[PDB]
Amino acid sequence: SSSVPSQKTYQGSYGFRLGFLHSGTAKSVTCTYSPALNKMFCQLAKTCPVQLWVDSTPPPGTRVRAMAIYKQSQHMTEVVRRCPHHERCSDSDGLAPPQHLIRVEGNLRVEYLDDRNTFRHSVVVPYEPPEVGSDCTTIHYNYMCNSSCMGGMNRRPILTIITLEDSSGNLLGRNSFEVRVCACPGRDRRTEEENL
Amino acid sequence: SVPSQKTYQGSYGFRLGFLHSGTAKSVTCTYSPALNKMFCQLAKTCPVQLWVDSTPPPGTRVRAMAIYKQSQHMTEVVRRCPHHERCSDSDGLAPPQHLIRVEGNLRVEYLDDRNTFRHSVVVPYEPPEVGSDCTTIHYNYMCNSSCMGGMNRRPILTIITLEDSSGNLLGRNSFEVRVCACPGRDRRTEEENL
Amino acid sequence: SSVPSQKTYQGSYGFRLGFLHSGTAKSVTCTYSPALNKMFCQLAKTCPVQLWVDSTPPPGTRVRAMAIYKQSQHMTEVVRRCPHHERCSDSDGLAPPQHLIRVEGNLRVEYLDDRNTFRHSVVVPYEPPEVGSDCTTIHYNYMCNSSCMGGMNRRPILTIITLEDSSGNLLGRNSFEVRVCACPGRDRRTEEENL
DNA sequence: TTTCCTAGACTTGCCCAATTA
DNA sequence: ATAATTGGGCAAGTCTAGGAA
Ligand SMILES: [Zn+2]
Ligand SMILES: [Zn+2]
Ligand SMILES: [Zn+2]
Repeated sequence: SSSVPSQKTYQGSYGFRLGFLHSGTAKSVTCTYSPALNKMFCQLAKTCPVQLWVDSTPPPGTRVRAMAIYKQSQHMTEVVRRCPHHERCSDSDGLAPPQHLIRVEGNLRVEYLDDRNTFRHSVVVPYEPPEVGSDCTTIHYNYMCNSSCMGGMNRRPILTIITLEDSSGNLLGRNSFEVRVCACPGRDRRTEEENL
Repeated sequence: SVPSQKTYQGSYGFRLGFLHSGTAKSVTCTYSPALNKMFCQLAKTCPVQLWVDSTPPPGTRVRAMAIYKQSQHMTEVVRRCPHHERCSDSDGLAPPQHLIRVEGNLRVEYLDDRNTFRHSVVVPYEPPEVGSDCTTIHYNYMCNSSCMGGMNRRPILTIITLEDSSGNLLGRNSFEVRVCACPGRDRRTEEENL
Repeated sequence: SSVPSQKTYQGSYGFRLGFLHSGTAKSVTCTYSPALNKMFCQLAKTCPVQLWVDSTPPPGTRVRAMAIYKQSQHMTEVVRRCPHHERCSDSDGLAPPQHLIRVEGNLRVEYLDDRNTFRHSVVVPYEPPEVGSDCTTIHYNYMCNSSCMGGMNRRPILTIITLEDSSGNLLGRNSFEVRVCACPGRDRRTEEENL
């Protein structure tokens, strides 16, 4: 079938695992993750921290890349991108390309790719060790379009694929989580878990 | 211009074969002998077998192209719907406007005819391997038949064309195709129909 | 031409017109009525016309189409698109915006405008029927609804299809009525019923 | 001549639940 | 448990006949 980006979990030689903040579902939450759903709920354009767990430090030049792909097989060949309303928004942080759904916050070494071959979008940052006195590395992502954006994701489930790659682009590890960009993350999360 | 769906089992005796898929609900690809219709899912493998009576010369290429089955619509270049085209992906070769792609063939070529704008994918004709009887081409349909803005629910014909390095028609075949979710349930049904 | 003749003349080549076969469905964009010898269709869509012949007209031959009002009282007036529709429909670099009738799918179209009669025509080159075909097909588009106030204004038109030579001398001639509308099928179904 | 309707019955993707191995 | 595959069924969305202003 038409090839699509790989999404299988691979801890790699460095024991790469992804972590998240345990925020709860109170009404004030801006980003909340559900361990039972392996799903992150976040508000549009707000901070979404993502934790990198490693058992041994990766080599130097190590990069961390994120990519969104549709969860359903029937839509996997579709490149996740912002709806037209959104790409057209003046919400540029000056670094990200207007069509990318995923941005990286507060990292001037941030890099964006428009795959020449797959048309696929992604964001990379250099991998940093955990801030001394720290257990893991944190990355602040932002999702720039809502799940309900007709014309975009349109209510379809998206996965965020986090890849650990050497300076040459080789795969060192991969992990993933589903995401839902919506106005009320606490409410939505509670509910979807309410269903189980 | 415009292209024919006129069989030309030619001087080589060109014929197409299809696998025996089964009718589960949502089978990936399935062909209906009675209907002469392929029923597949978007982006899924659509195997099409090439059978000749005699090996064609070298330079021979295979071309695929779609057309609306219906009279009026035959003039409308068949292409991907706006949405899918906009959010298209690719494989380093396939252009975003093409509906039909060829899977696993690093020698594939994609054409948008300058004078018809008509789109097509052509691969070289490869004689079957020693001990084989036919040659398979795997195709993928990039939009469902019901893609509003595209297929808009209208029937298409895939027309395979054997041709020489020159572009001369050496042979011709066709099949209708229905890209849908659930090719299984839909072939049964459209059979039940008779 | 003040008002070109619309008389049928198969002439030396056995020139005939052919038409597709669809019923009165709403979903039927274009539809020909043999009884009414009228063709209904809807704005901007495909109008397939079958060019039958008994004798193969020589290379260079041409097929010109022209609309004329049907009523005598309207005959001398040129059929043109309304001013509205005229300020947009110009897509397909060959078709001038005023022309009501266009042909699609032919690199060689040639639009006319009698400099002395102001009538608008779409010319094409005669072409033999497809290898295993018994007729050549032309794809016509009617650029305005017969409704266009300011355009056809509810007035019936006739399309005269002529076979002519490189010089433009007439060879054969047919014609038929056209009704550009809103969901054509019914109109025929009905047009055929008062009958 | 268009424009509304009123539904009903399909068309058709995709949910969910059972079920495989 | 655990993923993949499947079949049941559904409901958003389509076009219908059809009468009406
Ligand atoms: Zn959006
Ligand atoms: Zn599509
Ligand atoms: Zn008009």
